Amino acid sequence: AENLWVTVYYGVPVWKDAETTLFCASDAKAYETEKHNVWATHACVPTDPNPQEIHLENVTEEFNMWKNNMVEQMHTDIISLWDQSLKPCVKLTPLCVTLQCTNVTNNMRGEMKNCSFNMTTELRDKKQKVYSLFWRLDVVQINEYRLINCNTSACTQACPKVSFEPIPIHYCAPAGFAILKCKDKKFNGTGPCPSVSTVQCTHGIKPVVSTQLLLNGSLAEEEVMIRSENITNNAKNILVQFNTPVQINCTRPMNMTRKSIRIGPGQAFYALGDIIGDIRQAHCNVSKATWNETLGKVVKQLRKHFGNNTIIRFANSSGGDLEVTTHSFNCGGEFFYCNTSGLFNSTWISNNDSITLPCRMKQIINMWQRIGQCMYAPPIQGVIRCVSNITGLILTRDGTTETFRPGGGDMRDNWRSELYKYKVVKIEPLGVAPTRCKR
Amino acid sequence: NPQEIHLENVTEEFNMWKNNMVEQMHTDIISLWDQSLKPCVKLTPLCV
Amino acid sequence: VFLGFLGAAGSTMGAASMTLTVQARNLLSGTVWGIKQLQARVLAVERYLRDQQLLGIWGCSGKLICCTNVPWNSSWSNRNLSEIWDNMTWLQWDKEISNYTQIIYGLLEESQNQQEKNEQDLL
Amino acid sequence: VFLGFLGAAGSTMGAASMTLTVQARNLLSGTVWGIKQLQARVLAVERYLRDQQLLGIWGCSGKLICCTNVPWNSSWSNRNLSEIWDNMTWLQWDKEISNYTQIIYGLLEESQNQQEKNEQDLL
Amino acid sequence: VFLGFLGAAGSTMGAASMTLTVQARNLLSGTVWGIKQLQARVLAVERYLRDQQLLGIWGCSGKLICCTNVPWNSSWSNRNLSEIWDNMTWLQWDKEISNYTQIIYGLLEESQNQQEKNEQDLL
Ligand SMILES: *[C@@H]1O[C@H](CO)[C@@H](O[C@@H]2O[C@H](CO)[C@@H](O[C@@H]3O[C@H](CO[C@H]4O[C@H](CO)[C@@H](O)[C@H](O)[C@@H]4O)[C@@H](O)[C@H](O[C@H]4O[C@H](CO)[C@@H](O)[C@H](O)[C@@H]4O[C@H]4O[C@H](CO)[C@@H](O)[C@H](O)[C@@H]4O)[C@@H]3O)[C@H](O)[C@H]2NC(C)=O)[C@H](O)[C@H]1NC(C)=O
Ligand SMILES: *[C@@H]1O[C@H](CO)[C@@H](O[C@@H]2O[C@H](CO)[C@@H](O[C@@H]3O[C@H](CO[C@H]4O[C@H](CO)[C@@H](O)[C@H](O)[C@@H]4O)[C@@H](O)[C@H](O[C@H]4O[C@H](CO)[C@@H](O)[C@H](O)[C@@H]4O)[C@@H]3O)[C@H](O)[C@H]2NC(C)=O)[C@H](O)[C@H]1NC(C)=O
Ligand SMILES: *[C@@H]1O[C@H](CO)[C@@H](O[C@@H]2O[C@H](CO)[C@@H](O[C@@H]3O[C@H](CO)[C@@H](O)[C@H](O)[C@@H]3O)[C@H](O)[C@H]2NC(C)=O)[C@H](O)[C@H]1NC(C)=O
Ligand SMILES: *[C@@H]1O[C@H](CO)[C@@H](O[C@@H]2O[C@H](CO)[C@@H](O)[C@H](O)[C@H]2NC(C)=O)[C@H](O)[C@H]1NC(C)=O
Ligand SMILES: *[C@@H]1O[C@H](CO)[C@@H](O[C@@H]2O[C@H](CO)[C@@H](O)[C@H](O)[C@H]2NC(C)=O)[C@H](O)[C@H]1NC(C)=O
Ligand SMILES: *[C@@H]1O[C@H](CO)[C@@H](O[C@@H]2O[C@H](CO)[C@@H](O)[C@H](O)[C@H]2NC(C)=O)[C@H](O)[C@H]1NC(C)=O
Ligand SMILES: *[C@@H]1O[C@H](CO)[C@@H](O[C@@H]2O[C@H](CO)[C@@H](O)[C@H](O)[C@H]2NC(C)=O)[C@H](O)[C@H]1NC(C)=O
Ligand SMILES: *[C@@H]1O[C@H](CO)[C@@H](O[C@@H]2O[C@H](CO)[C@@H](O)[C@H](O)[C@H]2NC(C)=O)[C@H](O)[C@H]1NC(C)=O
Ligand SMILES: *[C@@H]1O[C@H](CO)[C@@H](O[C@@H]2O[C@H](CO)[C@@H](O)[C@H](O)[C@H]2NC(C)=O)[C@H](O)[C@H]1NC(C)=O
Ligand SMILES: *[C@@H]1O[C@H](CO)[C@@H](O[C@@H]2O[C@H](CO)[C@@H](O)[C@H](O)[C@H]2NC(C)=O)[C@H](O)[C@H]1NC(C)=O
Ligand SMILES: *[C@@H]1O[C@H](CO)[C@@H](O[C@@H]2O[C@H](CO)[C@@H](O)[C@H](O)[C@H]2NC(C)=O)[C@H](O)[C@H]1NC(C)=O
Ligand SMILES: *[C@@H]1O[C@H](CO)[C@@H](O[C@@H]2O[C@H](CO)[C@@H](O)[C@H](O)[C@H]2NC(C)=O)[C@H](O)[C@H]1NC(C)=O
Ligand SMILES: *[C@@H]1O[C@H](CO)[C@@H](O)[C@H](O)[C@H]1NC(C)=O
Ligand SMILES: *[C@@H]1O[C@H](CO)[C@@H](O)[C@H](O)[C@H]1NC(C)=O
Ligand SMILES: *[C@@H]1O[C@H](CO)[C@@H](O)[C@H](O)[C@H]1NC(C)=O
Ligand SMILES: *[C@@H]1O[C@H](CO)[C@@H](O)[C@H](O)[C@H]1NC(C)=O
Ligand SMILES: *[C@@H]1O[C@H](CO)[C@@H](O)[C@H](O)[C@H]1NC(C)=O
Ligand SMILES: *[C@@H]1O[C@H](CO)[C@@H](O)[C@H](O)[C@H]1NC(C)=O
Ligand SMILES: *[C@@H]1O[C@H](CO)[C@@H](O)[C@H](O)[C@H]1NC(C)=O
Ligand SMILES: *[C@@H]1O[C@H](CO)[C@@H](O)[C@H](O)[C@H]1NC(C)=O
Ligand SMILES: *[C@@H]1O[C@H](CO)[C@@H](O)[C@H](O)[C@H]1NC(C)=O
Ligand SMILES: *[C@@H]1O[C@H](CO)[C@@H](O)[C@H](O)[C@H]1NC(C)=O
Repeated sequence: AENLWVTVYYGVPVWKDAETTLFCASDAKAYETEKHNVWATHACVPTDPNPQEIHLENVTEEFNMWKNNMVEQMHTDIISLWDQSLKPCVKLTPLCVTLQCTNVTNNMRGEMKNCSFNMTTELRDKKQKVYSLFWRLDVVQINEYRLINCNTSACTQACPKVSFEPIPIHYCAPAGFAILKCKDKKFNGTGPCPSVSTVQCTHGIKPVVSTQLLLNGSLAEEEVMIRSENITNNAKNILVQFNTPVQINCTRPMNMTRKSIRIGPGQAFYALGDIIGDIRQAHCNVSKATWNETLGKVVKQLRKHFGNNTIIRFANSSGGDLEVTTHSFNCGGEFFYCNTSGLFNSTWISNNDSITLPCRMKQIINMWQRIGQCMYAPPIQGVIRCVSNITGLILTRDGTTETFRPGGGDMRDNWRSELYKYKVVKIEPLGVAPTRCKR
Repeated sequence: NPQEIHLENVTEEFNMWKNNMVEQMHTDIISLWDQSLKPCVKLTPLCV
Repeated sequence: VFLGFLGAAGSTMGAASMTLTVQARNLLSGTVWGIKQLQARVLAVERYLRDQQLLGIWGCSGKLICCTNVPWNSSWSNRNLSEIWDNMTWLQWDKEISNYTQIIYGLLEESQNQQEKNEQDLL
Repeated sequence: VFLGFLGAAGSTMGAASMTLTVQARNLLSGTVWGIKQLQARVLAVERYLRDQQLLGIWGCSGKLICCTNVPWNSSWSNRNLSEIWDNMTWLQWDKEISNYTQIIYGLLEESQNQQEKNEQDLL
Repeated sequence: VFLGFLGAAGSTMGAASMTLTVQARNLLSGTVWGIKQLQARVLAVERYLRDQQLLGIWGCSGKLICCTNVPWNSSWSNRNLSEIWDNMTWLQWDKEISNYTQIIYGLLEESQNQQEKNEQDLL
């Protein structure tokens, strides 16, 4: 009656923040992509055609994109996706031989090398006098050349069957856990979210390994978004998300050749033969009309944080390592490294053609800072062309006015631009509460 | 204990040419092979 | 009104208690990287048999709702019946009673252990 | 007459219901290739707690047999009592009611969710 | 007097039966070498659902204590009530009844299988 008794309730809406082992989901046409397991999807779970989504009315839960563990579990998963794909692939241990190299047939600036070397054939007897063709970033001289990795990391050659094409990846959580999706149009990834909804598996997140220029990411809503961990600190990167995508084209207009010198028994190295056609380099195009309006759309957002009548300038990379300074990205297999001195050369005050960007190329790579050893991606025949979406930028600030320069390096930032609206909780269905019942 | 129970009155349609115990037996014997050769002596220098 | 899984998280505890069967239906749900899901779908059922074993050793066994002969102490945030079940949510509530949850869990499994031995006498 | 596991698969549903405890006793049963059995004996218990959780959220909990306050709809193959329990087998039956099994499963867990909240009133 | 896990192993069966909830609370408890614990914490729950399934198919379901309508045979070590519950321990007892445990386990699950079918008649 007037004295109250405890009661057990099982299946209550009660959750606390926690971290659990997250898994994958990836449609079923992605499994038809096959091609000897492209990237990750093998025994991974297929996505059911039910996409369940439940808007939790009245609920307000404080997110935090800069402390989100789906990042550390996505980064380290992609790290180990790399290595599992290289363990049973051909290893280039006997490819650290002395390279006698020359220019490329031109008529100027040297960019490529026509290299000849000795080589183990299939038999452990007679050698082989065969020639390859390496970019300048692949090799280095010694006082005659050698590969640029031989004085560091033992090397392994990417298998030619697998594809480095970013496919959608849906992360999930098991039973007793759930994932919350914030669904408002203006959220800097930190603080309380008014319209919280719950989901079982996130939207398709293509793991695009890029620097400086965010590629093929989710578009922002209404106004372009400016996200930072500490805007007063000039030591934290400033994530940007676009509303309108910026169109970027990139060709590799060199009709190159694939030579297959057999370093048997079994294994076989894929080199670059003679070049069919003109000596050109790879270039990425950005339309001059799109990049001017999108640049001013960001700086009106930068005035919201750095003073109303302030002057915002942009310059290229301060320097240091190669990856930080260039727009590193994959498309068609090759790895481009592009100069963004032309996309960040602006000075904004308080109030019809293309922008072509020079791109290098490299076969031997050490990805995500230090992981996965080297990897000599095999050469690619024909003219490679691909279009990408610029859906965000990675900017840094220098230490009246303020300047901003592009950055990257740490690959945990690329995931945050897709995981800002997600977080992980555990369901605690056992809550006690009083009422006037007794047994 | 070899337990065996005759299900009287029951009639069930088999199909030997669509049986998955085959595909799970073949691919098991396939991987029985390789697991038995991974830590064995490799004749790479015997192509002289 | 099937609002869905956790559909009544901002609804009052009285309002949410109509959804108790909607949060517990989806509580169990039925080479590397393929083990990401194994070591995680194992952690999904130990979480279940940890909760069900509390429901078992209390006077509940059968699910969803269940009373106990433990008197509620006034120092566990002394609200009223109309201040809890008509003006509070389960998230907001387990925040005040997060200090006392472990204290309370003992009495339920001990007050029930007195009831069963007394049950064997009267048989 | 202990016919054994699935011993009454061709026996009538009335005849088979005497074996219900013989089919459910052997339902749970207590380096690579050694994982063939691990990932399979894990799939052997999720199959168990998926069924037991339906038995739990219905008016059953306790096993083998159990009634419900759901009226049986005539459009679910309108047979008679002597046409089902004396002239049909469980295999033959779940063939006609394979279309409606998912429809029916909802009512049991919802008709039971109305009974428990009403149970808390009358306490 | 919470003696602890197995705290009453030398206490009489009557004395130990007050600890039944202290031995069953800690019965479930919530790259290589990291699999030493996985294949062992899996063997920790099959041990649980093997015991709970016997408790389920008997007249117990609900835990700790539970009667049955099986008459106790005199040839299973004919002691008296004051010779068992006041002068013997559970270890010492299951030593005399280790021969008959399998014989007895059958009657409980069959005497219960007669009770449920009779229960469906009288409904
Ligand atoms: C942001 O997102 C965009 C959109 O997804 C993405 O653009 C994609 O660019 C890549 C280039 O890196 C494109 O990939 C290649 O496209 C060409 C052209 O395909 C034609 O043919 C298809 C018919 O299937 C038509 O539908 C299509 O319209 C074109 O006309 C293909 O030739 C490529 O195929 C090869 O790669 C596939 C996967 O890597 C393999 O499955 C396939 O078998 C091919 O491999 C082999 O082919 C030959 C054997 O027959 C062999 O000789 C070759 O040497 C090779 O080994 C590939 O599909 C992709 O299509 C673009 N996306 C779309 C939707 O078209 C951007 O790249 C992305 N941005 C970033 C930074 O990633
Ligand atoms: C990177 O560097 C390597 C250097 O090793 C280049 O590879 C060489 O490329 C040249 C092309 O100029 C090749 O030279 C040519 O060889 C042809 C093959 O000769 C065969 O035919 C005769 C029968 O007459 C056989 O007896 C003989 O054994 C061969 O089987 C010749 O036909 C070519 O002759 C032509 O060019 C000369 C040029 O003066 C003309 O005068 C002639 O009339 C005729 O038209 C020519 O000599 C050479 O063989 C290649 N070497 C190897 C090892 O393959 C790569 O091309 C280079 N890559 C790039 C991109 O520059
Ligand atoms: C092959 O390459 C050579 C160079 O190695 C090319 O010859 C070069 O031709 C350019 C013009 O096309 C010359 O530049 C000229 O300089 C004068 C100043 O003296 C200026 O007034 C002109 O307007 C022009 O800019 C350059 O001097 C000349 N170099 C040499 C070494 O002769 C040649 O055209 C190329 N041919 C092919 C087929 O590739
Ligand atoms: C590939 O190997 C051959 C040996 O078969 C090298 O030829 C020798 O080169 C040295 C100097 O480099 C000379 O002194 C010898 O007279 C050469 N002939 C022999 C040993 O028979 C050849 O230089 C190598 N090619 C390279 C390293 O690019
Ligand atoms: C391996 O070789 C590379 C290239 O020769 C070395 O990288 C150079 O490191 C110095 C550090 O003082 C830089 O100034 C050069 O610019 C680097 N070269 C290039 C091409 O980037 C690397 O240090 C060597 N590693 C060793 C010897 O352990
Ligand atoms: C992200 O946005 C939130 C608002 O959604 C900002 O929160 C405010 O922070 C200031 C301090 O900088 C407080 O004085 C306000 O009371 C906060 N308001 C709200 C509604 O949270 C937060 O500062 C923003 N963070 C960044 C890095 O931009
Ligand atoms: C690049 O951006 C364009 C935006 O125009 C994307 O095209 C849109 O895709 C969404 C769904 O992905 C559709 O709902 C829109 O209707 C599309 N726009 C138009 C004009 O048809 C395109 O998918 C993006 N490509 C990427 C991210 O790879
Ligand atoms: C790049 O060069 C190759 C030759 O190595 C070209 O392949 C030829 O393609 C035409 C028609 O496309 C065929 O008639 C020839 O028989 C092909 N030759 C060989 C050796 O296969 C290829 O077309 C060139 N790339 C482009 C874009 O034209
Ligand atoms: C990037 O390439 C695409 C196509 O490869 C270009 O889109 C074409 O634009 C022209 C007009 O400029 C149209 O006539 C074509 O129909 C378009 N093609 C398609 C497939 O839509 C685009 O303009 C290029 N942009 C840049 C910046 O290079
Ligand atoms: C950033 O852009 C500046 C130009 O705005 C580049 O500065 C040049 O650097 C080279 C060194 O290779 C010097 O020889 C030139 O004299 C410099 N020009 C000026 C005007 O100072 C700089 O190299 C660029 N850096 C990057 C990383 O792209
Ligand atoms: C990236 O682009 C900048 C500018 O477009 C390049 O800077 C040039 O450097 C050379 C030195 O070899 C100078 O002679 C030019 O005057 C510079 N250009 C300008 C506009 O100042 C730079 O070399 C390019 N590459 C890198 C890696 O920064
Ligand atoms: C940044 O942009 C300015 C112009 O917006 C470039 O200025 C060039 O200046 C020279 C003479 O000083 C002119 O002859 C050129 O025509 C100007 N370029 C253009 C595109 O108009 C400046 O070089 C750019 N900086 C970099 C590093 O590229
Ligand atoms: C390659 O080209 C560059 C152009 O600057 C030249 O200096 C170098 O000597 C060339 N290499 C050879 C081996 O001729
Ligand atoms: C941001 O940076 C400033 C200065 O670097 C520091 O004083 C402050 O504590 C940081 N964190 C904030 C403002 O949350
Ligand atoms: C386009 O960019 C130029 C700089 O080259 C700038 O002066 C101009 O204001 C921009 N146009 C608009 C409409 O912002
Ligand atoms: C900047 O100026 C606009 C109008 O000129 C004003 O609405 C806005 O509040 C100002 N922002 C400040 C003062 O931070
Ligand atoms: C109720 O809580 C108080 C502490 O606020 C404690 O002293 C008291 O003993 C508790 N009541 C019972 C019956 O234990
Ligand atoms: C719970 O206890 C902590 C200290 O252990 C105290 O700070 C907090 O105020 C308590 N919570 C409530 C709701 O009283
Ligand atoms: C019984 O089934 C029919 C469909 O044949 C359906 O229209 C009817 O609503 C069902 N009865 C109830 C009470 O829902
Ligand atoms: C079950 O439904 C299917 C179509 O969904 C129909 O073809 C079949 O006849 C139905 N089964 C029975 C026993 O009526
Ligand atoms: C009791 O045990 C004896 C064996 O000592 C056995 O012969 C007898 O049948 C048992 N009682 C019953 C009712 O089965
Ligand atoms: C149990 O049976 C064994 C033989 O199976 C016998 O040796 C032993 O004495 C029996 N135990 C008791 C307590 O009678």
